[PDB]
Amino acid sequence: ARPGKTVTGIAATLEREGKQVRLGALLWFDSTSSSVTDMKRLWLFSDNPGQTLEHWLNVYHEGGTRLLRQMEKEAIGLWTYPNKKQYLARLRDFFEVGENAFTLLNRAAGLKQLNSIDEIFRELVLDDHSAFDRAAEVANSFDGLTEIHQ
Amino acid sequence: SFILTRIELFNWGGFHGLHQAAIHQDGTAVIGPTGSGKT
Amino acid sequence: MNQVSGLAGKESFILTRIELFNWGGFHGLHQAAIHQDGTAVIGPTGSGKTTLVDALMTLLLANPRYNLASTGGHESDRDLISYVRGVSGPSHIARPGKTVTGIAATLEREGKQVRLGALLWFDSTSSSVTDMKRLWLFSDNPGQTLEHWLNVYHEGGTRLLRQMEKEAIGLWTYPNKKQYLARLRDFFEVGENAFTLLNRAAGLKQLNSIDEIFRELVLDDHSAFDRAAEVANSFDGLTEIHQ
Amino acid sequence: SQTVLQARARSERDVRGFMKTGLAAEHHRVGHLLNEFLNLALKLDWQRQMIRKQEVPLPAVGVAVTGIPAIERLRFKEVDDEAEQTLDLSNHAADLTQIGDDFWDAFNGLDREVLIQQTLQLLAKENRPVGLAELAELLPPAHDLETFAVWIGMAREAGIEVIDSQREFAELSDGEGRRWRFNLPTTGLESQALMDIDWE
Amino acid sequence: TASLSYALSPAGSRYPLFGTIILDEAFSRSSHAVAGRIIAALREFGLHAVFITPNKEMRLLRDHTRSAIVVHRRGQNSNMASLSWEEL
Amino acid sequence: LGAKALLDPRFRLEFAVSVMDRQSGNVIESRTGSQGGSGGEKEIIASYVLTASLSYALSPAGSRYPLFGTIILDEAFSRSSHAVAGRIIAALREFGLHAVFITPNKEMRLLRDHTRSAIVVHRRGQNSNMASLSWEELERHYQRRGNA
Amino acid sequence: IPLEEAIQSLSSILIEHVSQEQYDINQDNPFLQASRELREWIKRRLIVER
Ligand SMILES: Nc1ncnc2c1ncn2[C@@H]1O[C@H](COP(=O)(O)OP(=O)(O)O)[C@@H](O)[C@H]1O
Ligand SMILES: Nc1ncnc2c1ncn2[C@@H]1O[C@H](COP(=O)(O)OP(=O)(O)O)[C@@H](O)[C@H]1O
Repeated sequence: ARPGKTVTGIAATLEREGKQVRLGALLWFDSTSSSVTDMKRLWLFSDNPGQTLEHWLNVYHEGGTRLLRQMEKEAIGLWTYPNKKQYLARLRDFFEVGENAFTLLNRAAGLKQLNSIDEIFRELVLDDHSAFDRAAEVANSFDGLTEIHQ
Repeated sequence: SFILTRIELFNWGGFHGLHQAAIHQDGTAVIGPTGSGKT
Repeated sequence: MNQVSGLAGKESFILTRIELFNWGGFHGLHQAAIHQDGTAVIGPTGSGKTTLVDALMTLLLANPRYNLASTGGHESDRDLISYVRGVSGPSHIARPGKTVTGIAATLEREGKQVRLGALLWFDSTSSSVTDMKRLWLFSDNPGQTLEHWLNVYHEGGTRLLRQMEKEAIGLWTYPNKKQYLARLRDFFEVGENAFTLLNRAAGLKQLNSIDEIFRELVLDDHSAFDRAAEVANSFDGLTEIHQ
Repeated sequence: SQTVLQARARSERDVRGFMKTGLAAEHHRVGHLLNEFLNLALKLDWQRQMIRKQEVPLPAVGVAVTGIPAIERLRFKEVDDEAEQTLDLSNHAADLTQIGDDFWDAFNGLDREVLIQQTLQLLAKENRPVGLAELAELLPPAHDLETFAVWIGMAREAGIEVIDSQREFAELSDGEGRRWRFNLPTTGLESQALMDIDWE
Repeated sequence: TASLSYALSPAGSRYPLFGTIILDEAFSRSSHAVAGRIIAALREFGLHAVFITPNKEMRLLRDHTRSAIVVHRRGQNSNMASLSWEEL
Repeated sequence: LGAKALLDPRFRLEFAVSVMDRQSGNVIESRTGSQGGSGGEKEIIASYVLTASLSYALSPAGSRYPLFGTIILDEAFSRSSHAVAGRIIAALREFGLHAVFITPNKEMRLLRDHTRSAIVVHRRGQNSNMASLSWEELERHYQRRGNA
Repeated sequence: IPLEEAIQSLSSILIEHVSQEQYDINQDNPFLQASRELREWIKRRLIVER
């Protein structure tokens, strides 16, 4: 539908006892190029109710990214993260939960395979701290020492 | 606890122009024909 | 719409009947009559509908994909021995000792009835496949029924059932499953691959792309990994000689 | 303690690196030279900025000439890219009527709580077994087959006896008037066995 | 459905010699219209069909079928019942 | 399997689930070794345990209440009956979770029984439009359609 | 602490101490201040990151 120059928007919102929180994003292409790195991103985080995806898109069309970060600085209760890791760090700080929480939420959101229980745990429930690479490193060190001995 | 009631969504998926969801904090469902934009 | 269903019966044997005895949760005797035009099966979840479906596929294939609907291509939790043992998920075994389980189905093409059968029994309390004793029945005789076969088995061992087949017209029986399956395939003039595809359909579920549809659901692989292994071993012998 | 083991393995790495030095002649000469140079390097004051960025007399090899400044290689911004896209912030609202009839029919599905309440009340007032046909006549179902299933469901849930071989029939008109004839199992719904069971 | 119908038809037969097809969880992941089209395709292939459902899409099955089998379980025991309907 | 059993911690353990008597240590249930293959019970068990775990992860330490109450779910309800689906909704609410249920136009009745609002989505070719409603407005629109 | 999480939490903490006017208060960008302080404390060998 939008192969050429375009702008895309997303904005969720939640509240607890009459206080707003709003997760935002913007994704626009300056041309038809559609490679992953070509995607120009600008994440947004704001609790000020006046902020809306409509307002962000209006500001974008009026100016651009240069104006957007200026809007964040001039604005209050708003933030902008030109990268995602910082954005998600902020979000995890606000909700005071580790990344494992969100990742498990997403894993559960589409759980349809829904197989025997043992697979539910190992796959979805439990964070991963396997020890394959470390065993490989131990073997490497032992082989090097054996090389010295030989 | 915070409860999600909104989705302002623009030029995303099969959603041209602006769209808006109003999920309800009291318990909600979202429904549409196969291939309608739920997922 | 359903008028074409009768045309299918003219063109083909359509299956509408079931006789059961102590299969899974279906303890004692139970039976079902089915409409030629098509049918449905219903009930609360975890009540025995997929158990009945598996009951059907046990008669038709050497090995089905038990409860393939639940798994989605993954290994079945159940099998013939569990169903005949009345497993319920860990008293959880309804039939621990020497017991019997009978299952059968009926069909019709142009008014001509054909009934398949399977008399199962443990003569032991152990639940191994070896302890899993069985007899399979193919019938062009309408008068032969799962109740009759159950009664004959109650009279005595398999020798009474085979003797009954010899005495009975239009009946065949096979204490070896593959003979029964070969008889069924010969009757229907189609290879077992059709029944394997039917079983895949019995638990038809998700996939990820059009290519996967063909590759998994449609076709049979017969990949040549064994050929590669033997080729590699023979070439290793050749390498020995060359060295 | 794992952290220490990492350092020990790291050190064994360099031990292994220095074990293999049975160099060829030219390799051996350059190895002597490089070890001498590196020893000389340690004594420099690396932390200082100016030490690091001092030039060295190493000769230029692999030299590449580039960026020949021909004026004819110049090209200029072209403004044909100005094709504008409208900001369509309008609300692309929905149209409820366009939704298929099947959606509404599912939206009309059989409600089990109301059906349970009504059936229990009817059977309580009737204070006797009531077959499925009798219930259909006494209570015109909306989703006829849905209510048949749910009625047999309560029957089995209460353990009420059922015989499937002996039969009985009940006729009903559907939502569009077309009439149907059912074949049904003989049984009698008894109220007392039903109220004693919880339903959801 | 196409592959199964084609496989079940002996050599040169435009229609199967075994027309029954089983579908457990018939339409657990589909809408009403899609399931209707599925049954229409089955009609195109002239196959007798069996659908299983934990009380979903009763509208479609009632519109498209002519009989039902009831499944219920009390404790470790289960039993069935037979039901049918026809158009007058 | 052996490599994971050795170097992957969790595979060193077999996970089992059971159903406990509220008032006592009495236990009759076990989902381990032999899953039972129940076509409805496995689904409810998995969804329940997943909801509990997800709530625990979502709740900042100390608090028994998740801070991000929203959860997303799907046709696990379709695999579930009406009663077990109601059990699912009850458990989800009890763990402090507000939820959003997606389904392709079916199992309406129990949703209406145990949910307040709904959203409808359209497909009009290569386009989709969606509106938010309360159950009662949808019911009134159904009545309008039924009249004509 | 993962560095991004650490710096975000630090920028949150420093904001609490803007009330402590008696020592430096960042007038315009607390996040920059937190990043600078993490750099500085790495420079003093107070915190080593790997
Ligand atoms: N890769 C895709 N395949 C099919 N449809 C897609 C795809 N990408 C976007 N779409 C658009 O977005 C929608 C995605 O399908 P969707 O209806 O959300 O799945 P579901 O039926 O499970 O809810 C489609 O209706 C379509 O308009
Ligand atoms: N052969 C069996 N093996 C293991 N568990 C069984 C077996 N038969 C019945 N059960 C139990 O009895 C019920 C059978 O219902 P079932 O048809 O298998 O599930 P569904 O209707 O969802 O497909 C299940 O709740 C299951 O726990």
